[PDB]
Amino acid sequence: RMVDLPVIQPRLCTHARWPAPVYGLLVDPSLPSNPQWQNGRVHVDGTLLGTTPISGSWVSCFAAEAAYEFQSGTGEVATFTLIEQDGSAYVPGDRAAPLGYPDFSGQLEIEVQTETTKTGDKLKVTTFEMILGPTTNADQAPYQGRVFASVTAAASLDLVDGRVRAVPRSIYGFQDTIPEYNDGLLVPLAPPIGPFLPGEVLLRFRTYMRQIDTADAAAEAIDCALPQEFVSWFASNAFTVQSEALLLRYRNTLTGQLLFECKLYNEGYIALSYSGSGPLTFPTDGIFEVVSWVPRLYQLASVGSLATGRMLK
Amino acid sequence: RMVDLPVIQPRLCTHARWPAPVYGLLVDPSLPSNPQWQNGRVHVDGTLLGTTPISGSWVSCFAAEAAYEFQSGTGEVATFTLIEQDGSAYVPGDRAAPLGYPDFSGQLEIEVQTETTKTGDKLKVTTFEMILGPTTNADQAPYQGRVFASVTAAASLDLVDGRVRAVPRSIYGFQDTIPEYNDGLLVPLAPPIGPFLPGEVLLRFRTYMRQIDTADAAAEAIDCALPQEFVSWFASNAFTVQSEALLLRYRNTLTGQLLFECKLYNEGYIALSYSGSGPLTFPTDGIFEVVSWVPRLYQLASVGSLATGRMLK
Repeated sequence: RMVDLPVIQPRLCTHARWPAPVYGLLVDPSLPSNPQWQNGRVHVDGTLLGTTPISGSWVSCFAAEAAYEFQSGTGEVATFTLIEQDGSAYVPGDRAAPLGYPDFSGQLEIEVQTETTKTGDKLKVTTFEMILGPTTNADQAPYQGRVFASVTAAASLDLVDGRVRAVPRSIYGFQDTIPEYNDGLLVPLAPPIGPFLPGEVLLRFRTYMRQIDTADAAAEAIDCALPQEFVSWFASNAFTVQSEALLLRYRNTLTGQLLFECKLYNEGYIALSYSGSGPLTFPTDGIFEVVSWVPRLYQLASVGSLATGRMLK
Repeated sequence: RMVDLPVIQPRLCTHARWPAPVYGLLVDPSLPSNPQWQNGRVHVDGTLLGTTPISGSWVSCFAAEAAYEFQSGTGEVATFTLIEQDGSAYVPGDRAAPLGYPDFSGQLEIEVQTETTKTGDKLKVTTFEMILGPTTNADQAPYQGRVFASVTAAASLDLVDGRVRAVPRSIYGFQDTIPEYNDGLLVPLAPPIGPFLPGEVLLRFRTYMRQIDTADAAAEAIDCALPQEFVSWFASNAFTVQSEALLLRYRNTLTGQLLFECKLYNEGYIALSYSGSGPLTFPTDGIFEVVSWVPRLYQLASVGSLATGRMLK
């Protein structure tokens, strides 16, 4: 009955927007304050939102029926008629795209393999580049169930159409804004994350995406509101909620050190009160403990940076 | 207080021994009856065993300090001084290897990348082949914190040593038997899964590994006792256990169809009573519901194959 959280340290968790471990925990007041993330969204009562999948293996991946053609001057273009990643049919509904579909922009490198159905399936694999944002003359509609990718080739390849799974390999020109899911038209979206009280900022669970530069790769940060184990926890528990938010403490249980207090709003995002202007990061080896229900206007103890140096100027 | 299970369908779950979705649910009496799996092992009270990680992203992956040398006639050989995947130090302890380390044999293709610490890390990536089983003149000790892999090259590469993460790409000559973790010596192991009553067989959650043939890839089956969300569920809940096993029903909640009853033993493995001799598979869209505590000798309702054809002969 009283909501509790799993006693799982952030560095031991699965990321909810890019399929990798959580590596970081931080607030940053210079990032967008009210992100519109479609994955990693659940309410404390267990209501899933946007495209949020249960399984972390589904994050930022897709499945499709793939039909391949050569297109003079581009190389091979695949048309992907999306299905849900469990193989069931995708029908445009009350969310923006198939479960776990990428909810950010840029150019995604995907690895596309024949679906695995039973032992001895012959498997093919092709890397493609797919543009996620609104581009630009057409034509990308994940909400309607259809997307396109290509790989550069001087000539054509052997490629026989079929059911495939696509996993993300790297990102190029990443922008953390939602893609054009519906080709101009309104589409069903989880709402921006918020509101926060004055001085309150979003707690971020962070991991890194391999970001390429043709060559040049480098890590690029991506954040999410809850790691995937907390997503799955709240979806499975379907707790009864009693007031606007939960007061939580983040604590190192080996030392007993209380690191900070934070507010988990019922709508599935955590706030801290911090007035600094730069990124502040926290150790990833504590756990969150539920303290009590609190009103929306409950005022948290502030945190600040542990570096105290200042210049007279 | 009374143990419950998350109402999550098998086809929506994360696999606990190979990092991919669960695709299949089945029993098979012709497979080894008492597998020694080191990952996907937890007791209903929440006791984790073997190398079982919390996060599904950790499954069958590793992290290391990598020191690279060319070795005339082989190509580049990396020596990997294992760390835990959260970056903390690996110390030989009361389990067979770092958390999530592969617990099967054959030749594993791994993709090895510079660790991602912050935005702008320069990233390198190399594919290697690593032999998992006891080979053969030396020398592989994941328990002691040291393993080796290589990639074939005519000449040498640019490779500067550092902290890396390795993910599994494909498997060659897969054998579902544990590797030599300690170079001949006894090593800490979760025990074989069992015992079962006469006529009782292990319920398997299945997914597929890309299995290569130099070329020729094909799907190869790998099974685990519980999917990873059930692992994480029991580790987080730490329920109080009351008797030897739990009676469960597997049910389609959309239709109400009861598909079968099964026994979840307290030691974290599920049994069904089936006397057939071939693989029997089940639909993956039901859920498990706890029914009551039962003794070890509780006799389950049998299942059988839905194909009834037989020849006089």
